[PDB]
Amino acid sequence: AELKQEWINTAIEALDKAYVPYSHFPVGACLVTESGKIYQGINIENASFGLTNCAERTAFFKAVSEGERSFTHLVVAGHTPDPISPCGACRQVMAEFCAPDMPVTLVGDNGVTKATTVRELLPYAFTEKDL
Amino acid sequence: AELKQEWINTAIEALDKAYVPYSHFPVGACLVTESGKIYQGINIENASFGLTNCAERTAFFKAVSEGERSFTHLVVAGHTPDPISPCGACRQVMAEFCAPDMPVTLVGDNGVTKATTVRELLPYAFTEKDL
Amino acid sequence: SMAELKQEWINTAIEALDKAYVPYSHFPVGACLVTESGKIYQGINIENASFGLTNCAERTAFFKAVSEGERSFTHLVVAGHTPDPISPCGACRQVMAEFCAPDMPVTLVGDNGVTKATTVRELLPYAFTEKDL
Amino acid sequence: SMAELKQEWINTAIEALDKAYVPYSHFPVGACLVTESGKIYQGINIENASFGLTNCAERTAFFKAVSEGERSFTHLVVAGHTPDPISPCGACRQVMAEFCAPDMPVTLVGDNGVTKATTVRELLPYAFTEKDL
Ligand SMILES: [Zn+2]
Ligand SMILES: [Zn+2]
Ligand SMILES: [Zn+2]
Ligand SMILES: [Zn+2]
Repeated sequence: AELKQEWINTAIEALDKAYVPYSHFPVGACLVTESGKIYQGINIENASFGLTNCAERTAFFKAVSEGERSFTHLVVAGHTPDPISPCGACRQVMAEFCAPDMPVTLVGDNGVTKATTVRELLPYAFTEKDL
Repeated sequence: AELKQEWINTAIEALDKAYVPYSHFPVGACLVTESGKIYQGINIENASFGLTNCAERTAFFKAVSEGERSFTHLVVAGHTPDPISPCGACRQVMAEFCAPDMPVTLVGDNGVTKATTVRELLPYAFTEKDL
Repeated sequence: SMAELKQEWINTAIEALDKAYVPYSHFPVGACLVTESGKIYQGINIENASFGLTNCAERTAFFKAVSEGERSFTHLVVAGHTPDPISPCGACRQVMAEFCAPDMPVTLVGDNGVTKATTVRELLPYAFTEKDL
Repeated sequence: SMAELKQEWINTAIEALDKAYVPYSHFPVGACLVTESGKIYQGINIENASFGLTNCAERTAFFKAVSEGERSFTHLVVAGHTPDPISPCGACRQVMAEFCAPDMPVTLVGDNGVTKATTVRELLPYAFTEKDL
């Protein structure tokens, strides 16, 4: 799968921009469209923890608000010894908007990475089929 | 894996008790503790859709509020032609409280079932390790 | 008396502080939701390693009650280890508006016996409802 | 004038109604969040097949703005296709309290030009804050 350095940079650079005054645990994201346009995400906490929003979802909400519907890659980065794991809530938003086989790159500290896909992160994904 | 009919019944019976005035899409859950005690869950919607709570999480919140910390099975049921899929948010709550290999049974209409586990529904799960 | 019952509901909400699952914030919140039939449901906040999946004590109480078929609520008590009475967050206030009458009383509790009397409508003015869906 | 700028923010929030991702409720909500520097951020509600993962228009606007480093907000407009001015839900009100001054004005819009003037404090009285964490 294609992986551009600007996408890695976008997700890592977001770590310094996250709004995490309660966890001090920043997460950054780079969501790529078919046209090559990049959307950066950060996690954004709330004094009521349950209203916290993840970096991956921030990037999707940005892109989707600008009318983007065709996504080709997602990079997620953390200050973690192994590649950062997206939480299950984010995996469900990725399934809403991405193809099962759309590539995902997970990044940690000191250059560690893990290559995966939407389907491998959320197998047997719930969809709108039966609503 | 052990599977008792009362657990299937508990999840299916919950379908008639769900609070789903907006989707009319009921989901039911049966969460089993080590002691054999059963906790039933229903999905519970809100006029602001984002405040909706899933049946699986309702069962965990019930059990955890009573001090339960040892879970041995989860059944989830829907009025669906294939076994109901837990959403990614629920999968993340299951990972908070359950062993990776704890069995999960998914049920649909006309007796269709799917046997899986917490780890298979949420691979490479995010944990508190690096907070 | 209504004041004596309210003291027992306050005690239930305060006991919930010891039951909370808050390994990340270490900030417990307790709730006591009271039904028309006299049954009480105790709530705790329940955190998740992914903070956004945390559930508040008030919502835990409502989800417990609603899962048992309760639809008629008469009082809600919320307690924290706070110098002033604890404030319910906006998300909880929206779940209260889903299930409770606007004039339902809510009692907020802090440390050393401090309390504040309010209602669902006072906590969430001009509340969003299902009317236009 | 402040009233003329507010009309343009209202227009931005109303245009967002056409941009919303609401394939389940078919109930669009639009937002226009205004910064101290004059920059605006448009929000839409964005639903999910699992309803609980839906994000409101107001929060979409805040998450867009905060991700670009914005921390100083001067106005928020929220619009719906509603006969009375649309009400922000409690969850959105709590995110507004995280980032906005209590006296920040909020303009609520409905169909046929109906508006309601309020503030963050009026929408979320006795707001929960970080003070005790
Ligand atoms: Zn996440
Ligand atoms: Zn779920
Ligand atoms: Zn709350
Ligand atoms: Zn909202």
